[PDB]
Amino acid sequence: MKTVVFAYHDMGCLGIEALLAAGYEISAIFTHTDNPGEKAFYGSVARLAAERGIPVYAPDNVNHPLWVERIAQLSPDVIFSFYYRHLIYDEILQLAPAGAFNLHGSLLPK
Amino acid sequence: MKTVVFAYHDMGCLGIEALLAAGYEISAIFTHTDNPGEKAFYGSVARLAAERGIPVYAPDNVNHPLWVERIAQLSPDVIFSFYYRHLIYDEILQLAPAGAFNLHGSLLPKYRGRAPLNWVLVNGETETGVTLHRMVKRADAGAIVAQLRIAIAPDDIAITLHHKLCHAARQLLEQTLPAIKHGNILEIAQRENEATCFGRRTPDDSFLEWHKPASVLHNMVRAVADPWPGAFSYVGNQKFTVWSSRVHPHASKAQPGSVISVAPLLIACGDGALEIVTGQAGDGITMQGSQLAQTLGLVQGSRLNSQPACTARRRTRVLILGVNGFIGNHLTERLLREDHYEVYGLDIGSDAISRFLNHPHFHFVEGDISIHSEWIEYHVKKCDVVLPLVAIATPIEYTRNPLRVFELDFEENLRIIRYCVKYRKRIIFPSTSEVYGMCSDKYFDEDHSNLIVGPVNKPRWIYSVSKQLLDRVIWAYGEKEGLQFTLFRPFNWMGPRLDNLNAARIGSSRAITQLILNLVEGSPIKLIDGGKQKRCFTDIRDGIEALYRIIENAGNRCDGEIINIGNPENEASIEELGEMLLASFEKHPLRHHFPPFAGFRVVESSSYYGKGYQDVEHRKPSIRNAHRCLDWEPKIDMQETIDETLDFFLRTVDLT
Repeated sequence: MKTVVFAYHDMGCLGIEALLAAGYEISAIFTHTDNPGEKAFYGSVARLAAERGIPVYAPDNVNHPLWVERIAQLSPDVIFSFYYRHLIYDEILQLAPAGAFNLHGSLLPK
Repeated sequence: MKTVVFAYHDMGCLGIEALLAAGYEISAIFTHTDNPGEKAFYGSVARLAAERGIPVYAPDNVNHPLWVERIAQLSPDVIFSFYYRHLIYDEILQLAPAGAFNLHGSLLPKYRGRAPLNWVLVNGETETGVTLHRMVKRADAGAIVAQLRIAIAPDDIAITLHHKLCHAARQLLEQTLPAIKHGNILEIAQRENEATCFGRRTPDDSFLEWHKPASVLHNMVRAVADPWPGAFSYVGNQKFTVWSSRVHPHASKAQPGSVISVAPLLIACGDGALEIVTGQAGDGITMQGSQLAQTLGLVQGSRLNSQPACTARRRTRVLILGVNGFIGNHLTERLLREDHYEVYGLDIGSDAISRFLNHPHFHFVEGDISIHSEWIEYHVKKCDVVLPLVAIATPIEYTRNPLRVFELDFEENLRIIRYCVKYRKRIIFPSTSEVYGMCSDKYFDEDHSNLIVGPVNKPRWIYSVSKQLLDRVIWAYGEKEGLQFTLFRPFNWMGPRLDNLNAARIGSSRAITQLILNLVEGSPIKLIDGGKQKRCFTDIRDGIEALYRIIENAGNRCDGEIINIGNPENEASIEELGEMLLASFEKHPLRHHFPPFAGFRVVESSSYYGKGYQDVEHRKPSIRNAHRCLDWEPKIDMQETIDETLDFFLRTVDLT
């Protein structure tokens, strides 16, 4: 179905591939800005999105109101986030009718 | 089998793994320091060595005598070179009784040199492989021990072909290492007839010429794909990179350069049409082809320039701060007549450049470097390259007035150098062969040989030290302010235009001029210090062709380097006198000139004159310009040099 996926790292590509095999209509992907160099030990979801032809977007600052209205007009039904380092507040939380899920890799709340 | 390994990259890692699997007792591995900015898609040889416990080092220059001594103390048996980015000379290769074997990534002798993978992808080959070969002085010219071949599919990209080359290398090494260990070595001679040597490649080659075939452009894109820098294309004044494309049917009814569709993005070519599947613009992320087209803004009909027009290179400007002299008036010949080049000159006369004064692109201004500092300062800001060929080399000025070898040689050149760091220009500073002084090292190396001078009380060493500290200031400026420079050392550049000075004044820069003087006024051949010393000269044409492509920086190969432009060969002690009569066999006059008698002064005792003259003509290394950059081997001969200098000198004298 119509889904918006915030993707990064290797598991982002893994989830994109899994949903594409499943048959999820990925509306758009929001991707982190590439640092000049920290360590190139992982693939980029942007490469996979470009190869598959499905659109990918990389806003410099996700807090800009215009991008918020763009996300609103895209009308995502379900949002899947895989290690998104940008800041999401309650302003965005009320424009997602079904909510979003974040993947944390430790024994919560520790 | 105590072996020495020069390894780097995935090939180096797999070579170390295979050597340890076979059972070689590796003494030590030499690797390179981590690249400042790149992609870490390959294994580390240093880490592998640390885990295996074999000592590892990363010398800046492994050809230094100290490192050769260390390797010799390591007692080598065989040397293995697995993807070493530097070059190793016979100094090290002779310490291995079994020899040195290099692992190249091409089907030798095809595709010699550097980056075989990218090059074979550019030309779209479908069958390459890895090859182990012996190491001789000519790089990549050793007998093929083993040679595997693998095929290239059209879907193969840089990383996939890299993996295939690595796997082929492993398979080749598994069936070859025991053979070398037990002494079974097969020698298949390289055919020079089918040898093509492709040099180093730079991102500048990644430009996508739209007039080229679509298939060729596709090979260009796939050659430098991820994780290489990538294709290079321009829309207006905006750079964008093609990461993935495919060829379309040649059938079209549109003009070359017209985009036919943006969704999906598809550009046209001379024959065929490239379709950009995946691309990236400037410094960002890779978007869809349609997304890339929308972001760039080009639509159906818009044409893109294959290269940003920099006004046809605008005729790179050369500011020579001495032209009427010897090197200046020959370099001016080289870059005025041949090639386009715009040259500005400044000397105290126009005697030697009278044939260029009315040339379209030669701007001569008379003046001195002491009174016309404003002119120089203005013309370092306008020009592109600077060559300060002002010389004070006369020993008379060394001995009589050493306060002029400083206020004009050191202080003025220092001012000129600081004009090139203030305006961010490129300076090609002429160093001298006198910086070595009385060094005794056989070959006067640029980066290994030491510089020896006499004590302070001798005022004749102030020129060697003044011009030696100027090279240490240019080097310091090129590391803290990124000054782009090159230091060339001409040893014995001689040719027709050298000097007259009314019989060389008192004898300053005598060399051959006094001998030519003897051959006219019936004078005997004097033998100073017995004539035992040998001298090695260099044709001015050789030096000029070597100095021409110092200005013509090919791929910015040797910037911030030192190049000794001389002939280590072409020695002449008695053969100097040999070709005097026989070389002069094409004389048209055949009249008078009174052939001088061969004067003989074999008396060795010259203690009244005093020891300490020091042979002015000593060997050059000619190694940083012979192959490493400038690809310059002194070809000429010993014959035409004299056979033309003597003729020109005789023609210039009216005599009767």
